Amino acid sequence: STEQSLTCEGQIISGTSVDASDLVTGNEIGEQQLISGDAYVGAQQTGC
Amino acid sequence: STEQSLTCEGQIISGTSVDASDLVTGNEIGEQQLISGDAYVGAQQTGC
Amino acid sequence: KPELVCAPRSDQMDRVSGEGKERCHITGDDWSVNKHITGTA
Amino acid sequence: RITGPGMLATGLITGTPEFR
Amino acid sequence: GIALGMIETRGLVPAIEAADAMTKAAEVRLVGRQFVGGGYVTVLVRGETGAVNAAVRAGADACERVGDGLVAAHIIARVHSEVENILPKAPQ
Amino acid sequence: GIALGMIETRGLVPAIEAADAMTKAAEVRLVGRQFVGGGYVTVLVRGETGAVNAAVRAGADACERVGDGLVAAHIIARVHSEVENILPKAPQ
Amino acid sequence: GIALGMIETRGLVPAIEAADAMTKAAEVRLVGRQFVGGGYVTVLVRGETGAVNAAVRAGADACERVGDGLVAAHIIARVHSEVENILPKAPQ
Amino acid sequence: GIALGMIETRGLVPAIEAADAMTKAAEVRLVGRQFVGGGYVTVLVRGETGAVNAAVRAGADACERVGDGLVAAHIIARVHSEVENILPKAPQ
Amino acid sequence: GIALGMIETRGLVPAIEAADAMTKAAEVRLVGRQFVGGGYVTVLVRGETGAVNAAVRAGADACERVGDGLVAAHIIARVHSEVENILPKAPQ
Amino acid sequence: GIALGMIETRGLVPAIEAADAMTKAAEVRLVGRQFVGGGYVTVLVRGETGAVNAAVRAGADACERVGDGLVAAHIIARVHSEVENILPKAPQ
Amino acid sequence: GIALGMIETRGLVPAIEAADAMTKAAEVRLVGRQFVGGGYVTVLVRGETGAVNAAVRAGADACERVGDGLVAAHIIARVHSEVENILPKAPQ
Amino acid sequence: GIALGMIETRGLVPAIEAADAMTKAAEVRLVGRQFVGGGYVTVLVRGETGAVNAAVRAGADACERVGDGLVAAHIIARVHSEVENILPKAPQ
Amino acid sequence: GIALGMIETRGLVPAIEAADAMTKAAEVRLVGRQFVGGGYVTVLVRGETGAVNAAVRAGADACERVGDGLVAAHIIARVHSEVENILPKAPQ
Amino acid sequence: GIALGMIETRGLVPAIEAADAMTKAAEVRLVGRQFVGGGYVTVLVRGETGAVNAAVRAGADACERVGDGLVAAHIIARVHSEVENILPKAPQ
Amino acid sequence: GIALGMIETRGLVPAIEAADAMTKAAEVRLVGRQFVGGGYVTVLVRGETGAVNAAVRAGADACERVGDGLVAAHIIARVHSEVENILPKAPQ
Amino acid sequence: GIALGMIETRGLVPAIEAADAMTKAAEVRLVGRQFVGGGYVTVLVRGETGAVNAAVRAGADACERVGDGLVAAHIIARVHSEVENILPKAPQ
Amino acid sequence: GIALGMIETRGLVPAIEAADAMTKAAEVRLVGRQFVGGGYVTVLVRGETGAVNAAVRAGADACERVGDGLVAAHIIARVHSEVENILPKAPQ
Amino acid sequence: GIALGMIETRGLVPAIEAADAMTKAAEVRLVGRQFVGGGYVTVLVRGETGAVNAAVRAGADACERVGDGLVAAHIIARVHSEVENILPKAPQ
Amino acid sequence: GIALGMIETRGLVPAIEAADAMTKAAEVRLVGRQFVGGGYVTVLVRGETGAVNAAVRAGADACERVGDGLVAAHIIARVHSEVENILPKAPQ
Amino acid sequence: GIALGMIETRGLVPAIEAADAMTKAAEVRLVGRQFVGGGYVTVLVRGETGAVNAAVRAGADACERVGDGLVAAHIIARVHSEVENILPKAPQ
Amino acid sequence: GIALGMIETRGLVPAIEAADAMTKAAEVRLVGRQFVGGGYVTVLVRGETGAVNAAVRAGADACERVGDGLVAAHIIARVHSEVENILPKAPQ
Amino acid sequence: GIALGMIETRGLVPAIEAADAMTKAAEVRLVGRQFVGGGYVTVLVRGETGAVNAAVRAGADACERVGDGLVAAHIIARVHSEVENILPKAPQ
Repeated sequence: STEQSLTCEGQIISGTSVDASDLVTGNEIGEQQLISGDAYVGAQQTGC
Repeated sequence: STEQSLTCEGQIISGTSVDASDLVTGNEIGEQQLISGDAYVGAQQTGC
Repeated sequence: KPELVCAPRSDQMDRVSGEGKERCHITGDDWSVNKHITGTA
Repeated sequence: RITGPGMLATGLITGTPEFR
Repeated sequence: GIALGMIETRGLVPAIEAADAMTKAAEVRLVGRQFVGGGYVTVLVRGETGAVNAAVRAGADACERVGDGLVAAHIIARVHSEVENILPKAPQ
Repeated sequence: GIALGMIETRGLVPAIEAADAMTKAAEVRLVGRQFVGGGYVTVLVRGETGAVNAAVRAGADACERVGDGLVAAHIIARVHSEVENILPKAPQ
Repeated sequence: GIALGMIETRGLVPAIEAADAMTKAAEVRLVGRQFVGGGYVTVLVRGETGAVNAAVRAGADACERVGDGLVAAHIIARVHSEVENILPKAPQ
Repeated sequence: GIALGMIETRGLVPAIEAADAMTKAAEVRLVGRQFVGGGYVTVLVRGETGAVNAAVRAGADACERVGDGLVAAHIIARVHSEVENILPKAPQ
Repeated sequence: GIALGMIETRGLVPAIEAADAMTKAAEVRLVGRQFVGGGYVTVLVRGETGAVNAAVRAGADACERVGDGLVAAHIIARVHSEVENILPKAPQ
Repeated sequence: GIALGMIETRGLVPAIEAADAMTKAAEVRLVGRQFVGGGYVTVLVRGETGAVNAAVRAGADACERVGDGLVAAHIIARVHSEVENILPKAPQ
Repeated sequence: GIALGMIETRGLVPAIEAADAMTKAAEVRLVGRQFVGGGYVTVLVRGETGAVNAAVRAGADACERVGDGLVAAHIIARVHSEVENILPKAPQ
Repeated sequence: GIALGMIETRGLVPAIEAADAMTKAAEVRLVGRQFVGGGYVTVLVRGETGAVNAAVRAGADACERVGDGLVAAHIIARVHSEVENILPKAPQ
Repeated sequence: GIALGMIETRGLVPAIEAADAMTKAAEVRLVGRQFVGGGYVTVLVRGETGAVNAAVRAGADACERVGDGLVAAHIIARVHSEVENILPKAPQ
Repeated sequence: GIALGMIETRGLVPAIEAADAMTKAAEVRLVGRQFVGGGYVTVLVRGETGAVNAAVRAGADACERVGDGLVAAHIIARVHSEVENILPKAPQ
Repeated sequence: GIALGMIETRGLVPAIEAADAMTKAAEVRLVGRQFVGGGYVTVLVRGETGAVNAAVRAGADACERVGDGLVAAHIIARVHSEVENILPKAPQ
Repeated sequence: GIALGMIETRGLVPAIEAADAMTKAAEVRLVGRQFVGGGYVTVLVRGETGAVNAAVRAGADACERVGDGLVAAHIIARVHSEVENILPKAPQ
Repeated sequence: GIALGMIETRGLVPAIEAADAMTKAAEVRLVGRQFVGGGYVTVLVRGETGAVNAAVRAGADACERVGDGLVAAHIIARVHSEVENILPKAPQ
Repeated sequence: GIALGMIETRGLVPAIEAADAMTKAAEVRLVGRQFVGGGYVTVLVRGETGAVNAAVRAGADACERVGDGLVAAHIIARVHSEVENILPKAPQ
Repeated sequence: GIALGMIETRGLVPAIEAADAMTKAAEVRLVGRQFVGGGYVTVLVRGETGAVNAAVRAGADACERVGDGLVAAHIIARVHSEVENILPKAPQ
Repeated sequence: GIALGMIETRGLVPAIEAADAMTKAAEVRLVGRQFVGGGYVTVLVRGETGAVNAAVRAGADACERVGDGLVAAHIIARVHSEVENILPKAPQ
Repeated sequence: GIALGMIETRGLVPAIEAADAMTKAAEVRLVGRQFVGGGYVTVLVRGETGAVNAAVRAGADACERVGDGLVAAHIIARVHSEVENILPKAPQ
Repeated sequence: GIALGMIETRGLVPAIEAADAMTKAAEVRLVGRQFVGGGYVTVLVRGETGAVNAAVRAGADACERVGDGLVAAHIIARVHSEVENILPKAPQ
């Protein structure tokens, strides 16, 4: 399943995802942090 | 619904699936018939 | 041992009827197979 | 433990004063 | 193609219906209509494994309830070279 | 390969996604995208029967949740000679 | 390889199925197919006695479930010269 | 880069705003604007996957509240060679 | 063809049986057998999508009983260009 | 022919019947008959493994219902070099 | 591109599937398949950070179901110059 | 790359820790360390948009609990041309 | 001498016992002793179908109880020409 | 060696099978086959005591259920010089 | 320095991550990577004892959750001359 | 020495106490004392990893309660070469 | 002598202890030590049948309580010539 | 010397630690490191009996809790002349 | 033969009975009778390993209830060449 | 290095054991031993802080249970210049 | 060497067993075997002091449960010149 | 030799008695007698590992009952080169 990479405003981005994965490791550091500026991750990992 | 494309003997045949899909149409004529001989579709639809 | 080397003539008709009949228990290095062996018919 | 020809026939042989 | 799909029926009418459906269904080449005897009629089509499968499934659908009906529906993806001698090369 | 696979969508974005999933899925040529009007976009793929089945099935699964959605995913294993006149030949 | 192995079936579809499985199963050269009449079809394969036995067993299993079914399965390791006149000499 | 990011909208005002946001936000090149018909306009941008994702996240937010709305936001980090035929190479 | 069919097994006897069942069942060209290590062995075949599907299905079925059985049965209808550098071209 | 096939009977009439059935059934050579004593008569045939198995099976069936009966049927595919010293080279 | 993305699996079939999904998912370069031993096979791709992150994520999802399964999926945005000596440059 | 990743910290110790993690964790190039005044220290790192995202996330977590800690972490996927005048460009 | 018989065992001691029993039973040439890895050892032999069936029975019975045990006993009366490219012809 | 090993059986078929197992098993030499009369047939082998123990055990286990059966299996490590007068020196 | 820092893991993905963290963490010189077989992968670094302690801690806690995991993390402050022959001086 | 050890204090008096404690505890060279602004004074020492660890621990304890006290004590075994551009080389 | 004794163990230390114990126990010349893989090591000796029985008993006892221990101990009183090709001649 | 001491461990790290302890404790020569397979690593030392006794005891203590663990520590005061062939002479 | 079998008894009468039973039982040569002193008498024989086992058991059993009884019955299949210096070679 | 590691023991036997353990364990140099008086022996080593930590711990462990035992084990990472007048310069 | 290892037992069987275990166990030479009288039998060896210790311990363990058992085990690392007059120079 | 043996005693009389016992017991060289102070007197011997092990054992046993007694008996099989700077070479 996927939440389809919602942006903070609520729009659904589909297709390729750079978002957090439970199977994936190495890029986990700083996943939960809310980094300001241009959005590059979903509102699921950050919670924005 | 991927499920798996199982065979009559119970082996999962992963990867590309030529089995009938709910979304797909036009390849659904006699999809559930028992065609003896070489196995081309999963036992998920035809049975054995 | 079963009383007769070969099985009763009426017990059944063999899978392969002539010179491939399994009714007679031919001991030794015959071409039969067992449970262990796969790849057979 | 140790398989081989010495394990094949059991109780069918006679005349063997094998040690132990 | 090489894959062989044969539909065996009772009587000619189901066989003609099955043959009509099979050639319409996919890219298969009707290769023969053989009178086995005793009411058996067999129609053999040749093509790719995917095409033949679509034909034999479609062809068994049409003739299942036509006349006496359908006896066997078979598909062989790759027939041994020896068997190809006992198969018709084109409908006479 | 003459088998025809088709994916229709409401909007170009799913159509491009479906065409990508199809062509990636199997060895099927992309033979055009027709703007039908009213928001519909249809992407046509031609290939071998087995390849088309895998491609169209893959394409439907990919663009189902993309944009406004998937309308139709259809397969025609063999088309009548007359119908080939109304089918695009190369991408546009 | 002079041994003779024969499989009889009801309908041509099992007969063609049996020949595919018999030739592929072991090293037997298909030698003919004969429409007995009344729905009986017989396929004869020659070869080494051991290989011919393996082929017939494989063919019987594969063709049993297909169509009307299997009627007979036979091997003759050394066919008498008088009978060689009635056997097919090669597939036509 | 070759990653493809598409944004679909109902009208040209949200499409032009999305195109402006996408090019300003990240490093992408606007490659085409398409009138799908039915009122759907698709703006396509190309670039590296990192830039394209940032661009389409900027484009989706900008055009959500402008005009009729956003229909689809899609990223294809790598498009098949065939799909590149149906995509505009540069805006005209 | 461009489709790839792989069967993974525990040991070598299932792999050889699976390879035999594939090449016999459909028109698939064996490209190699790889000793992965730890008891795994994989046999890769190439052909059209329809042929490979029939081949992989036949191979997986034939090798389930033999020995430690199979580990994976997988069809990749189209392989990307990069992956071709890690697949054997001819068996050794 | 290096394989050995032996049929043992109670009396001489079953032995000669077994020797006739064994020799006419497959390509084997009747290398000897031995009066074991106590009313047991062994008939031995040397041939190939496939031929011998067919012969002995033909022999067992033939002599099963002739005279007192069949005692033993045995095949030795490989006979050690020493064992041949206790086997007749040629029939008496 | 310098980011490194690795996927480890129990067997070669999951590894090849992961390599296919990874190379198709984003613009990443396959640089090596390693037989670690004990049935573990690792595939390394090299590309841009955004590309590798997308590639590895897709690869992990695809190969999880295939075969014994997925062991490790890892992304390293920049490897120290010392590590690169133990990293393959191109597939074997 | 033209994307900019900024981390602002209360003190210099967290700033050095952030700059260390940022530069080690991706391709990003450290460009400046500006004492804003009042205890604020800004560490600016320029690279691609994908690389900068990985670095800023690593840096932000690195200095979250070092000293007073992270004030703000910011990413600009594309910096406008004019802003580059007020941005540090020298290595220091 | 075409029929192939393979015995797979856990360890080399049960494999050598199987090879000895397989070879003693009938006229089969020992073609390969393959170390699969992970503890699997496979001994392949080749000969006439009748001899191979006798040989494999002796091997499966002889090595069943020796050491860790027997894994697989498999016979193929005729292998496809493709498979022979992956079968050892001389043991090393 | 001089250790004597004897196996007595009811009939000759058990005797030949026993002799084959004995000579195949260990380094013994077949020195005689005695027709005791009344359907008792004895096979005598001479060799070293270790070899004869293995040879006799193989012979008893091999012919235990072949034909009428086994009567006796004995091993004499050293026969008195007197007994040599009644033991055959070579078989005929 | 002369001290040695070792990290052993189950797989190659954890080993590379440990090697990456080790080299980045402190002033250590990655010397060797070993495929111990059975999944064990060893990465050895050299440097000052204080540096090695820092690196191994960074590598141990960085590679613990990736892949199967960390098996052994160990330091040797001084290494005997005899052991230097069994350690890999060259980077690979 | 390459390791970096930093202590941040609120006020200069604790910083000089920290510098005194750090430089007396181990062989660490004081590289700089920076007035960040807002009443933060950072003292940086460069030495070997062991010396830096010992010195920083002593520095934090010594100035823990002196004046306003401590803000941060941080040890970096190796700083990326790019970070060294933003570090003092000699004290001022 | 031509009798063959084999001891299979988990690890190499039990194998070396076994080989040492067997050679010292009786007249058995060590002929090979084969690494089967997966932890299995096998030591093979040749000698008279009586000697091999004593040597194998000693070797089995010696390696029973060493490390992971013993797996298989087997004696073959006579080995066929064909199996000599898969037996080490002298240890390497 | 002549005395032989072996320590077998699971993985390489325990073995390297054992080797360091053995070569530091007494005057022994590290004659070989042998990757047995499946994770087993063996280190063999040679020297005088007293020296080897101390070396192996020290090695067993050192690597007991290091990594996966110790498998076996074995001393042989004098190996047979035959065993000297299988033992290593100097390390790779 | 090298194999040595020694039986120790109290008094001479059991030794003569033990010597008699040993020699009669198997092909062992009597090499020495030794009066150790204090009533001990040791009888040594040399032969094959199998012969010595048969003899020593025969001797041990025979002399148990003769005279004072049996002290020991020891078998050494092979004695180190050094021990052969202190062993008698012919009884006196 | 300049860090000083000291071990004080009762008697010389513990001290020499500590010196051997300390020098063997880490990269430190023995600078001298002093008989304090009243059965006190102090052994001093100078080196880098990391090595001295490892050295002293090894020395304290080694000599704890030797002779009367260990009194003290101290590490001064940096000794004031004045203390160097009382410390030994080189061992005597 | 010069060290003397003496093992004393009651009877000759235990002594011969002890001489065989001693010489096989370690690198020692059997100088003699003296009949003390009253039953006691002493076996003396010579070798390095460490080798002799290993041999005697193995010798004691071997012969303590053979016959009337072990009486005395001894080692003399240096034997005075006078005692050498009363020692057996070489075995008889 | 290189191995060092050490005995510590309360007083000089046990020290001299120990020294005599060591040198008389085995071929060792007495290299020093040290007055530690407080009563302790240390006698050091150097030789082979086996010789020193015997020498120290004899020294401890003889010295135990003489005077105040024995404090320590210690061997060091290899003495690190740095530790030889604090070891007497010739006795005083």
